[PDB]
Order: sequence, then C-alpha cells, then structure tokens
Amino acid sequence: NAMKISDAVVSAHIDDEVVLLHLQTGTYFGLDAVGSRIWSLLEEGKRPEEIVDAICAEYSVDRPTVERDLRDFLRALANKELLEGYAD
Amino acid sequence: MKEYRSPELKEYGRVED
Ligand SMILES: [Zn+2]
Ligand SMILES: [Zn+2]
Ligand SMILES: [Zn+2]
Repeated sequence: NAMKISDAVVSAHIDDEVVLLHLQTGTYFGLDAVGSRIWSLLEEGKRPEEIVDAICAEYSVDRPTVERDLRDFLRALANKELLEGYAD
Repeated sequence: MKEYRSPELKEYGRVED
C-alpha cells in the first residue's frame, strides 16, 4: 500500500547519518548506514520492493534478511509518526 | 558494495525549541 515520509518531518543529512526532526511531536532521531540509505530512498518515493532491491544491490546481504529488517524498520518509523501509510 | 548492518532508528527525545 502507498506510503510516504510525514510532511511534518525535517531531515538533516550529516555525512553518513541523518537527523530527523518531527515538527509536531518535537522529537528528534538519528539514522546511520543502512537506515540512512533507506530514508534517502523513502525521500525519493521508492516503494518497499524498490527499497529491498536497492539494499540487495548495494550491500552484502541476502533478500530475506533485508525484507525482515525493512519491515521492522518501517514499522518503527510508522510508530514514531515519521512514515505515513504503512501496512504489513 | 558495502557491509550490511540492520537498520536502526535512534531516538534522542525532545528537541530544543
Ligand atoms: Zn535526504
Ligand atoms: Zn524486485
Ligand atoms: Zn501516522
């Protein structure tokens, strides 16, 4: 199902990492490495399938691991109101 | 190609505004 980064989130990249600020909850977060890469792909409007394929192309990792980890990561983003439209 | 580690969301808490 269609999803996107919350319109309330500001992203601040700092070499390798991203700091996220949620303007309505007033909470901030950090991402690094693969999390930061996933965030960048979400910023581009990439769908979960596309994100899985990108991580599989860019990292020494098997598809099942990427799928399992991505699901949990997207759920964590959704739980903190950083990502909208998420469904399993 | 890069070494993989599981993506994690780090929470820092309340920002200074
Ligand atoms: Zn970005
Ligand atoms: Zn594919
Ligand atoms: Zn939401």
